[PDB]
Parts: sequence; C-alpha cells; structure tokens
Amino acid sequence: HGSMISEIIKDRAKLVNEKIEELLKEQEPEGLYRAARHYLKAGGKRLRPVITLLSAEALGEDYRKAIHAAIAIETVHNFTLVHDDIMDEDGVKTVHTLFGIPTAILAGDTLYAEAFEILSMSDAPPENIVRAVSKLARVCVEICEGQFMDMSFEERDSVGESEYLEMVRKKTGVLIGISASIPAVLFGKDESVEKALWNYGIYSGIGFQIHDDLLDISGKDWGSDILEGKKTLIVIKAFEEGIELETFGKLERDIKKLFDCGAVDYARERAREYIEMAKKNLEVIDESPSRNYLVELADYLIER
Amino acid sequence: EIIKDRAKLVNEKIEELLKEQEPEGLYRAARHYLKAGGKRLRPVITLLSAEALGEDYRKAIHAAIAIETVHNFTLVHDDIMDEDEMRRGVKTVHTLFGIPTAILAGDTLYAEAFEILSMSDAPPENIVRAVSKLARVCVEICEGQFMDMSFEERDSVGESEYLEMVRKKTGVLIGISASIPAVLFGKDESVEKALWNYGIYSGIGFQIHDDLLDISWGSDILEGKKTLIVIKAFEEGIELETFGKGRASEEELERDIKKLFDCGAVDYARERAREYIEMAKKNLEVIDESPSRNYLVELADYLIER
Repeated sequence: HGSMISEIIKDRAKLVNEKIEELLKEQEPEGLYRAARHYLKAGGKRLRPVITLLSAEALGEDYRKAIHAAIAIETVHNFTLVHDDIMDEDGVKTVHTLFGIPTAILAGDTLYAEAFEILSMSDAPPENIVRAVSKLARVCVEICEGQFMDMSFEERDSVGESEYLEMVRKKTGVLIGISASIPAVLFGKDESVEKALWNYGIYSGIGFQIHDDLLDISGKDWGSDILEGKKTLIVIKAFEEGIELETFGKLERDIKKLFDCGAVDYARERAREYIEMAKKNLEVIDESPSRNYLVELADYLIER
Repeated sequence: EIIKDRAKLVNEKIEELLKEQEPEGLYRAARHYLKAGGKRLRPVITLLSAEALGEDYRKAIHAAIAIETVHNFTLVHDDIMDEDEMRRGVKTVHTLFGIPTAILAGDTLYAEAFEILSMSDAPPENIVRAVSKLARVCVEICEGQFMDMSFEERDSVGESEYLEMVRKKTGVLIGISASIPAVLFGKDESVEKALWNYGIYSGIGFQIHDDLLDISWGSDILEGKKTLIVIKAFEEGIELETFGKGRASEEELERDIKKLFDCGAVDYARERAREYIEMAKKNLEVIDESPSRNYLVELADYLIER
C-alpha cells in the first residue's frame, strides 16, 4: 500500500503496551510503583519502541525478540519524562505534582534501573546485549547532557542554530537513534548497518522536533511556546536576522513576523532536509515492507 | 588494614573512567562527590571478593567502579530528598548547582555505571547477569529509600519493616559488591549467595553502627530519624521528649539520649549489629581460607568499630 503507517504504528504500539503491562507491573512499595507507572498508564504514542520493532523487522529478524530492547528504551523515555517534569515544574498531572518530588525522583530512578534489567532479558547473544547495554547507557548520558543544554538555553539570550541542533540531537535524537539501531546491535548486524539506523533515528528525531515546534503555530493554545520564551529553530532564525518579538513573557502579531521573515519556512525546509537525510540512510537496508514503514514513518513524523 | 592499597587503585580508575567533560556544569556536579573522596568501601569489597575467589581482581575493577558510581548516584539523589546542605565535609550537590542539575548529575552517574560495568573483562553471559543483578539492586535501593522516607511520617514501624528497608537501602548494594565477582567469573550459586549474604549482613550491621555513632552529637533524634535504637525503645514505650522538634535544648536532648542508653536499646543496637557482622563471617566461610578472605572478615569488623 503506502498509506497504512498510522495503522502499523498502532499495531506495534499495541504490542508494546501489552508487554509493558507484562514487564512493568505495579508492585510494592505501592506508592513508588504508582508513580513509576503513572506516565506509562496514561499512554504514549510508543514511537520509539515501535521504531525498534520496525527496525528489527526490517533487519530480517523476529521482532518479538526485540521487544525487551523496545520496552527498555520506552522505559528510558518514561524515566526522562518524570525527571524532566521535575525541572520544568509546570495534562495529565505530572508525577511530582501527584506524588511529590522525592517520589518523583525515585520513580524515575526506578524506571531507569528496570530499563536495563529489561534490556538484559533480551533473546540475543550476550556479546550483543553487553553492547546494547553500553550503547543505551551512553545514550542516557547524552540525554542528560541534552536536557542540561536545553535548560541552559532558558538562561541564554543568544542561542546559535548549531548549538540548538546539537541540543536536540542529544535531547531527542540519540534515544530515537538507538531505538532504530539497537536491533542492529542485538542481532550482530555490522557497523555500516547500525550506523544507517542510528542516523535514521537521529535525523528523524531532530526533524520530528522541528516540526513539533512548528505545530505550536500551525486543547492547547496557539503560540504557547512563544509566550513561554522557548527557543525553537523558528525563534532562533527570526532572532538571527533581528526580528525580536513583542511576547516571550506569557501574540498573533508576533506569529506573522515569523512567517514574514521566512523563519517558519526555514524550519520546515530544515525538518524536511533531516527526514530526507534519514531516509537516504535507510537505502543501506534491504527493501521490504518494514523498511518502507520506517521510510513512511519519517514522513509521518513531519507530515501530521 | 591493606585497604588504602585498593582504595588507591579505585581512585586511579575513577579518575580514568569518570573524567569531567562538557557540559562542565553537569560534570562539575557529577564529579563533586567523587572528588570529595569517599571511603570507597564497596569497590574495595569488590576487589577483595574477587581475589578471595582467586581471580585477577584487576578484572573486577570495572564492576568495582560501577558499584561506586551507583553509590555516588544514590548520594546525589538522596541529598536532594533530605535537603541536607552538607554531606560530611562538603556542600551537597543540589545546594551548589541546583536541584535540576543535581538530578541530571545522578542520572548521569547512573548511566555511567552501567556503561562502566559493561566494559568488564569477563564472559559476556556473565556481564549480562551482572547488569541484571545490579539493576535489580538499583530498583531495591529506590524501593528502600522510598520505604525509609515513608517511615518518617509513620507513627510506628516494626523492626522487621525497618530491617527490610535497611537491607534494600544500604545492604544489597553492599551485597552485590561482594556478590558481583562471583557473578562475573562464573562461580556457582552457593558462592554467589555466600558473598551476597556477607555483603547484606555487613551492610545492615554497618548501618546500625552508623546510627549508633550519632549517640556516640544528637542529630538523629532531633531530625526524627527512626533508627533501630528508637524502634526498640519505642517498642519499650520510652517517652522521648525531643524526637520531633529538630530545635532543642542540650539538657532536653541529653535526657533523651540518657533514656536511650538505659532503655536496653543502645545495647540492643550494638548487639544486633554484632550478630549481623557475625552472620556475614559465618556466611563467608563457604569461600576458601585466604589472606583476602580474612581481609573481608576484618573488614566486616571495621564496619562495627569507629
């Protein structure tokens, strides 16, 4: 076909959730685990584990073997969400709001260890598990560096485009990068193939972020990110050519200036560039239904 | 004893594997305690346990650094929770750098530990098991810290609940310190459980003694920390005048400390702490006699002597 991508995401997400329920059961101490399972139970697009399972399939493997890696990465993601929410302080209600900050910190730390425990249950050669552990951990370190950078940007008045893109790469790209590349690691695929899936993830993630930030201008309210002063690629290119907007303390006038300077279309062109780059990296992989799903998925990430 | 030797090795590997890096903000925070220089107890237990198994304990160094990294991770997040302004002789991480950076710093140490563990020179099969066991250990420390903090607001907790909390909060990380060389080098379940049980019991006793060292001042009771002493005494219905206050008079706290010695409760702690360290030794017997094996013995002793 070529138009079922929302249905494949759905199908694989449904698998992800079924195994989430199997592997991340609520336990004692009940207060820790209710915080620990909160975000997971409120749902999630499950985009990263879905990518893992599509990548696994596109590599000619039984993608059920990739479930653990898939859920570990979704577990890492959920963990970052809990801790991140502690630091934006701003639904559903955040975990630190419902359970307090200590329970929230320990809830993230719990999910964090479980991620690795789950990944280690993978049905794959130990040498590859050890490499997947090493690689996921390095990604975790990078996400913290990305989160740190992103917060630094809140205190800065002059964030460069490349700095910002570097931030997004760690904050959003690398986790998506390893959800595409981890079945390569687990199943002994070689370096050029892992590299192709990694780049696919990173470039999808970066573009996915740019488009996400475009949706703030193209439930929640128009121009939210503007009044909250968030540095997006759009904002950064407008500043880059001295547009300087009359909100940033929490409007429709500002939004016109962003289109008028082409900063909105710069960001679109940047996000599409990233997704084309992500798709060209897939060329290394054998054509298959699953490879085309990954291709259409990159498209979806920026066309929704 | 001969620990400053391995303590020396561990800090050399720490400075080799846990470099500062960019963003310097994040790593200045993440290396703050490591540079402050803890006693490195658990790493030394890992190197000695390895040599007691008659292995090349240098091969166990990555697991030694990894467990110390976990330990430092917990310190950072714990200090956020207790809102301590200082830990031993240095300001806490959240106070110098802020709560969000403190969170990210421990989150970074946390991942760094699994990356270091995975570098081990051992059968990969056994690195996987080591990652699985250390990650469950980390889940339990979190379960413990949540238990310990839940205790604060409870009116009374039994010795059992409290001792299950100490087993998770500070014991299992000490158990896996000794356990992990048995895991890494394919010793069998008897040996693992033996080094495991030694590490846990050493932990609990080590904890009970660390609560005694505050009676050895005063802060545990003003802070309301529920120790094994105050659980015995309160089980003995000992009216304790200054347990909640935080601010207190010297005479008021002295009469509360005075009570506690005379309760038949400070004795209980030393005694109960001692029957744990002994349970560690009598467990450690499954391992062959060795300079290393007796070193773990004398070391389980040092946890009760301070």
